[PDB]
Amino acid sequence: KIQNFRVYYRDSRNSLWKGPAKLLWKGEGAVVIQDNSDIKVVPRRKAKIIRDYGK
Amino acid sequence: KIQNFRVYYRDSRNSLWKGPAKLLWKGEGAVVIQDNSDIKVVPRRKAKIIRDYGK
Repeated sequence: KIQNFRVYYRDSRNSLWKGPAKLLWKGEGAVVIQDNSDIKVVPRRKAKIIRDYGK
Repeated sequence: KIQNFRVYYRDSRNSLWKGPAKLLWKGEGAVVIQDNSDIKVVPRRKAKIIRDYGK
């Protein structure tokens, strides 16, 4: 969509940021994302939801 | 919600119907649900979204 949100996220195996992933849904303390076709569920604290704030 | 949507689903752990689960989100050919605190992602074909027809 136009908001063009991008999600950077953490996995439990590596203390590394992965992404940009597509934002599918937020709620119940989690963020549902999509990365390389895989649908993932990440806790809110492990997701950075980025947007272009300029336009 | 008076419709009282609940989800019956099939997962990869065991070959049968589980639920009722809470419906969190639908899209990208999947259904995001919550059951016994666990947030799960199930393909649409493996989810039965049920509602009250009597009341």
